[PDB]
Amino acid sequence: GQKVHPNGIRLGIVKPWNSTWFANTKEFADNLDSDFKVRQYLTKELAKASVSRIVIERPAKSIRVTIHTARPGIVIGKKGEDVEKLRKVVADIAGVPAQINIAEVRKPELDAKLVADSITSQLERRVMFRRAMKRAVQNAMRLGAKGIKVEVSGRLGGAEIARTEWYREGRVPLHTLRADIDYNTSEAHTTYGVIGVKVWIFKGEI
Amino acid sequence: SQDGTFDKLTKKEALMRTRELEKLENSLGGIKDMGGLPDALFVIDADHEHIAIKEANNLGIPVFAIVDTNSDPDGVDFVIPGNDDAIRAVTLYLGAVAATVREGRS
RNA sequence: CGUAAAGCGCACGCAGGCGGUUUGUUAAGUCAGAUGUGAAAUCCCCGGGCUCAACCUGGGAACUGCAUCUGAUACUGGCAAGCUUGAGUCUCGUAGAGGGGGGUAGAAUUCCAGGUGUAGCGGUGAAAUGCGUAGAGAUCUGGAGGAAUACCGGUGGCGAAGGCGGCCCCCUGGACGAAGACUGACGCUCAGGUGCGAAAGCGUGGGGAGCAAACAGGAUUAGAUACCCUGGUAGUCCACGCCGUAAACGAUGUCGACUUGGAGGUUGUGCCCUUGAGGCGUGGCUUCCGGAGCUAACGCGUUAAGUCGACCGCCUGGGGAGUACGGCCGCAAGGUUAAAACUCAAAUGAAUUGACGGGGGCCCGCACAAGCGGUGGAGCAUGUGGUUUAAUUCGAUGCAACGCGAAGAACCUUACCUGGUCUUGACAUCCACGGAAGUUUUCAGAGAUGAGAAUGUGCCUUCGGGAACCGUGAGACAGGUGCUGCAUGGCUGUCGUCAGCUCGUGUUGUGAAAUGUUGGGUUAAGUCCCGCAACGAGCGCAACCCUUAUCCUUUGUUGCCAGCGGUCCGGCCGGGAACUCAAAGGAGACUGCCAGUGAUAAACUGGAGGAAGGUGGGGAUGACGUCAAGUCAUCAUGGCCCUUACGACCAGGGCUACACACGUGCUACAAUGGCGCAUACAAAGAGAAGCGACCUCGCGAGAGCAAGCGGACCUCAUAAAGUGCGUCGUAGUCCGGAUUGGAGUCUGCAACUCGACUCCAUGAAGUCGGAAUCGCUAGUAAUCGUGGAUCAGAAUGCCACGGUGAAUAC
Repeated sequence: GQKVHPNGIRLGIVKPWNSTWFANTKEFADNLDSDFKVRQYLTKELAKASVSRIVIERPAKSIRVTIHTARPGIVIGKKGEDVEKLRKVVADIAGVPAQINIAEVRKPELDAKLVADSITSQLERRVMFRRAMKRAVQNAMRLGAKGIKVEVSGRLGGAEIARTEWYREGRVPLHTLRADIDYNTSEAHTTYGVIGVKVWIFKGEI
Repeated sequence: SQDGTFDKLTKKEALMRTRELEKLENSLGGIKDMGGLPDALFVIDADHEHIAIKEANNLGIPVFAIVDTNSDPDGVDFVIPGNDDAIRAVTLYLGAVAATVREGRS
């Protein structure tokens, strides 16, 4: 087990943080756990909506949750009853007056959360993994994407030993720190157990 | 190189890139404006340039070689028994060939 | 049939097989036709009958043969006659370690006799056995004897093969060349047969210098029936006889023919100014490399393993087994011919990728070396193994487990043990009923269960209820730190921050695969240049990131005080924004410049400037994969399992046990020090259920009152080694502090098991640590303190911070 998380080593360099509140030591743990609850809830209740990121920020006793998603229409719905329902329950969880926004992730096959969730969904619909991976690499390289690597792992095809079998195309410069590597990871709970899907997407060199 | 951003951003990398133009210019010199693979091949020594003859035979290209007494008529379609390493002989020789090439229908 | 099984060890040769060329005859083989026969059934073909089919059946074909007769005469054979291109004879020379017999010569070893001379010689990795003051070894002279024949000496020669090496003579075999003559197919191969056949061995008789199986002694070693040493018999040498084999090998039968080349060697010879170290040809034998072709590949390649012909020998999976039995041979040893039962599903060849080597070349790293300080010895701390236990919870176990998970076990944590208890449950979701919940009480017991008093309406409901919370009942379930890391994910260690790991297209190979990626340099680096059947590309290296080292700009509080004014002499105040500093933004270092060396290339060496010089220092960053490495006990998770229990609640205990063993640390053994007094210089941090001044009390740990500070402002908080004085004086001591008794402080419901600290008293072991072993290459090791996380309290651990500050690298 030996590679650094390629989001974490780029946190001040190119990648931003998904939480951008300041807090002193008295409420740092409380704000942090409140963020675990709103991302847990808001991740479970938008499983069909293809959600990429949820960014929390707290401007002066009020949360401001931004849902980067690929299907904004299914998040908002017929006149946005679903949004006001979500800020009602996020205001229930965080205990502050909640705002909520939706940012449309166009080009959803270049986002690693959406790619890993895609391949994970296909693996738990019992399709063969080489199609899922290989289709994901092809259609991601089709639109921009100066590199992509996907990597499934663990008891693939229902075996009794676990393999990995990664694929990559293009250039994925993972030790370069100015590389805009969009990396994310999902787990596929199949009837044989968990299958881990990692995906790195190299977008640009700065 | 000669028009765009050559002085841009570095001196060392610019020197690196210019000597990439010397290497790619002397290796891929004449062929750089071809745009196809050619309809004939005219080699000046058959044993010294056996690789090119072997490929033009591999692809069905007519090979026109001036062989010497050490060379081998491999797949040279139009062999010419001559002298490969005399500059008088190859300037006379290429003079005749370049003379007959530049008569098309005109 | 070179290497997989398979070419007799080599020849001579009988029976056998095969046989150049021309003409004539025959017509045996061969061919054509005819006749007789080749029983019928069956097979085959075309038809017919059973409803069809099987079946039955008509006619034909067939029965591939044999015999006889008639022909054909190309090939083969017979016969007769020839012919020269095959084979052989003669003439003349050439080269040769071909053979057998005889003689001789020179070096050297050993022995014997003698002279000189004196303390070792010999031997080995080191030694010892051995030889030597009875005179060795060394050295000189004389003699004897045996074997072998340096230099020439050469992938040189000769021989059928085994094999043959001084020189000379005698007897003798073959080969090759030149011109000519002669015979005229006399040829090729060869089962049985016969001959020759290294070495060792055997027999008889000699010889015996060296060497040397056996043997003996000395070593080496765990052993050493060996390798090494010192001796040493058969044997090796000669004559005659036997044996009859070898990796008897070009692992390649003999003879003949044809099929591109190059460089040699050796031995003949002809021609032509030889006018060199000439030129040009033609034979014989031989060596190396290679073309087509062949070959599984490796390789062979006009001396074939190519393309053919003749004859012979041999092979048929590995083992058993070239063995047993029998025969023949042999003096014997044994040789030759040559099975079977049983057993295995492989054995084998060549080549590829890797790994490995006590193979080779080049290169690196505190790897060794050069040093400095440790560990192993002592006491204690902490972890582990073991033992104990009611339990001593579980996990981690070469490196890469063993102050590791655990950044902190009194209760809690806790998973364990002993008891007491609960069963839709401590934690969920959904029901139905009742009641707002909540708040202070008492009794029993270890807590929760039970018994009472107030408060209950927090807002809506054609009232059948809903919001929140608590009991009660059935459930579907909940729960599991239970098992499986060898079913998994995620996360981690490690080889290793080692420089590598690959891919596309192309080409090469039947193919596994190869190339690229190797080669000449260079580099920290598959770094970079150059070359190259490769051309490119990816992951990795480098750079981008953080920090540190210098300067500039901005802002200047709480931070700073150079110049000012007075000053309670303290940045203390007014004030100043220069400086330290703070933090943001820039500059800077890139082999950029110079000289030299280098493929004029990469680069290397040296120099200047500069705060810094050549990835400046440090960190982060850890390629493809390896260990079915670690974790199911952080979490998630497939399957299995318990579900009045392997779930849950409680009190007490344990995880702290102790004949022992190991790991990692701390403190020591002192004078480069101990103690007392005075005194100087830090950096980095933390802080509200917190850090907690000042002042008073206590010897002290601390206590009381209590400012200031959510913090460059206040507090933790005095840095200590250092320095200057005095004392101690080489003592188990004024070293060392373990252990133990007493008295306490704090935290916490609670310090008995089982805290931390203080005071008084006690004052072990230990005097520099056996075999062995570890860390470190420069602000490093060493040594000195300080802070933090976890935490109510508990670090000698961990993570950080600064002070002093080395040695050494051939």
